[PDB]
Amino acid sequence: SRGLNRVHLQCRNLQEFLGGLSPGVLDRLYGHPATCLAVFRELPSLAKNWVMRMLFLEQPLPQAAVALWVKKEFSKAQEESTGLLSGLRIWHTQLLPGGLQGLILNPIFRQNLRIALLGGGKAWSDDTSQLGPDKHARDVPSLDKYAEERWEVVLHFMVGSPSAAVSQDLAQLLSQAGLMKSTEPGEPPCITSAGFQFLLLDTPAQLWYFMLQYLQTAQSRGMDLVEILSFLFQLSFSTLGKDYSVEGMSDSLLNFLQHLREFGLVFQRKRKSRRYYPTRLAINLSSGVSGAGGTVHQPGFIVVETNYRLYAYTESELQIALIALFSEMLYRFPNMVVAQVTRESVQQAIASGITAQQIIHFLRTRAHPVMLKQTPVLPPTITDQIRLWELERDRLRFTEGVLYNQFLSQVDFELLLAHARELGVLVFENSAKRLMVVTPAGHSDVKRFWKRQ
Amino acid sequence: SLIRMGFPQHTIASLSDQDAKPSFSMAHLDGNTEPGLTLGGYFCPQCRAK
Amino acid sequence: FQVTKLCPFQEKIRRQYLSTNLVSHIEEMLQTAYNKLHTWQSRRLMK
Amino acid sequence: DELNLLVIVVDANPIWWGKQALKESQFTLSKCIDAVMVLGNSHLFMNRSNKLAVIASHIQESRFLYPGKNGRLGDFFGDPGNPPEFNPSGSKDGKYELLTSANEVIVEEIKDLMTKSDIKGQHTETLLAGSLAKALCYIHRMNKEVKDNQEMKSRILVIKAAEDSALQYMNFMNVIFAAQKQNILIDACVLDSDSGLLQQACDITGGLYLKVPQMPSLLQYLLWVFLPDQDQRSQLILPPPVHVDYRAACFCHRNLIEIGYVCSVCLSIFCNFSPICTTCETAFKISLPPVLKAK
Ligand SMILES: [Zn+2]
Repeated sequence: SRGLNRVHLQCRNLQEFLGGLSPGVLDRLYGHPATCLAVFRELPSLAKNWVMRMLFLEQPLPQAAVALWVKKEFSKAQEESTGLLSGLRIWHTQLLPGGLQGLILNPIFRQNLRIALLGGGKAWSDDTSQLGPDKHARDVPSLDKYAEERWEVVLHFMVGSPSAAVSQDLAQLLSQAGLMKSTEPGEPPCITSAGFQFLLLDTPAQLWYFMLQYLQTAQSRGMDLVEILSFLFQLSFSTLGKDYSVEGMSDSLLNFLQHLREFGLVFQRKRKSRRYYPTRLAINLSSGVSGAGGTVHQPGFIVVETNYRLYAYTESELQIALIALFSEMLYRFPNMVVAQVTRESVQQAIASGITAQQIIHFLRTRAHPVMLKQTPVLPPTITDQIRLWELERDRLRFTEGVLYNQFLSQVDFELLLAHARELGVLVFENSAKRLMVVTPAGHSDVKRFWKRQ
Repeated sequence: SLIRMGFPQHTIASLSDQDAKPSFSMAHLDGNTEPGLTLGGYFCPQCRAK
Repeated sequence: FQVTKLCPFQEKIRRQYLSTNLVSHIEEMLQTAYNKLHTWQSRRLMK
Repeated sequence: DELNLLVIVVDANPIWWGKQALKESQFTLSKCIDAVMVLGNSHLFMNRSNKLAVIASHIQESRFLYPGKNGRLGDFFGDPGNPPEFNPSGSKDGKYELLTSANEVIVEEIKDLMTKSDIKGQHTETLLAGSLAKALCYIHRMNKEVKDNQEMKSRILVIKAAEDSALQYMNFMNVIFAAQKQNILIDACVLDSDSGLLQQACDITGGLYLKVPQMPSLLQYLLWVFLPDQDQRSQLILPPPVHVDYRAACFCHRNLIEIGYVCSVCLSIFCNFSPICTTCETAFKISLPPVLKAK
């Protein structure tokens, strides 16, 4: 993985991003709309059952009640939830409030935990975004086309803008997460190695990371306003606000609203005001970790006979610019016979990255054609040929460094090897010829240790 | 024609914990037909054979 | 049975930690078989 | 991704709950609805794609509190898995929108049941055996549709509050074996009345016969022990171990069977002192009563 492991699982990315935030921002995060998200995104039952324990108990409990609640045949699963206890960063171990090592949760989060489960009040039904009492009365299939257009524009920036001329700043945004790579001889950015896998599963889990990308700056942006705004589209459809958000807003709320609309999770009316309605893709974000859909017959079907892998053709306007972005295949006279002489076109794209797991994922999981009709394994004997093409780019290495030669003793060269290894500037060592490669970044420090020993 | 029907009762062979007790269907127990490590069984009301 | 039961009585006196968990398992079913033989020892009626 | 279901059997008895308030009690009939308000919300907090099912137990029938049998929740189901024709309330389930509507149906359905209790027919008690006969027919209808892709892991919750009546206790045992085929779990939550038939549903299927001491301490024994997830119940250990044991004795006889024989060849377990028939119209040879009567 090159930057997508934290996207498949949502409960792991939220705990990692929470550890590197400001203490004043985390205080405002502990609200009533955030209580239904730190538990629903989880999966194990042990990490979810401890939330109800800290709600009824008013006094801190020691660790003796925890080591006994596992009875005798359950402490093995207790160590798995130990690392997760520090991920949410909501508990606190005291000294001895009534026994030994008393565990207590932040009372700021405990107050808002009962509002969204048992107790209530009034401010919860007054603020917008989190509520917004408004029904839907607009053509639903007419708005589904705008949800696909928001994601199609992103595809143009990954290729090089073949026919788009919008002013959306989306090329630099995806470059921070390692998805888009800036072209060195030119100026339109291309795509990285991890960007190919995003155009395969087509899951709305990646759009959740794009919303928290602007918050990573930690300058003048708060999380309490983003968390209360992201809860709008999480309630599927029939969750609006008419014009209640217009009266209660500011300059910071309008900035995050324009960026979320361009992602493909919510649709906004003209003039960037009036009534807003979330898209259809936001339903799959709260359902599971992935999803499928978009076809009813699946006309595509590959070949499992030869080795050039005849890719599928004739589908829609999505697979036309998608295969050319992978490795730029070829086409003949009829209905665009793609991938017919794959021998040199694949090696052109592998020279800029080790894109080996994305081609196999696109060859095996493209529309589920062979695994439903046929029975044996989809790839024949190409699993070894693909690995051979990746090893061809390992025959050389373009890196700089300095070499030290002509020593005197053998036991003296072994001491110098530990100097470059601890600092992290050592690449390759040789005890038979007394040779060591040192990167130029730490060249001014290795020469000092040799003059003293 | 038939007489004498066996009406056993279900027991646990414990009081609070299973490991604190010698469990059920062990070595010294008369139930040497199917030995092992179980949690309970039956017993004859006219013979007390577990 | 009068001489067979006397054998473990003179052997379990050297290990009291083990003889505790060896008298609360076989006594429940052994008393039933001994009760059927204790009645005929003093029974003086053929019906 | 994953859905669950919890069938709560509430023993709404106006006779028992009507006399408990006289003994200076703070958990009466008005507070019994609060148990569903908490358990119904904590079940949806772990997963917003769950379903709620509450069945009452009245002295005349087993009225469905949620969904009701009227023209609102009878023909059209207000389940979260039906986006069409139900989305002003089934859209904001993540707080107090759909959860409040789930409790509102119970309050609306109980209106017709409380007013139809003139008690003019002397006393008939609560037909507790007829409550479980309706829960199996409801979990089987939803399982046939959800059997694809999903699995829907559910349980059965029983809350006992009173004794039985003149009903045949054999009908209460038919729902026990009919539930073992579907590999489901049956629970029991007694309050004051104790019976030996409800405990059998926890030993055959592998449930748990929990005894509730005081009434206000009810939210503790229904959230951790009676958790619909049933994933960590094997190593939970919270209620005290079962000490007493009640099973079944004779059918149409006033004695505790342990070695007795039936009447003849039927199924009415009686006693061993029967040379001929008893309450049937069969016969029996005299080749064994002369042997058993001697000793
Ligand atoms: Zn008969």
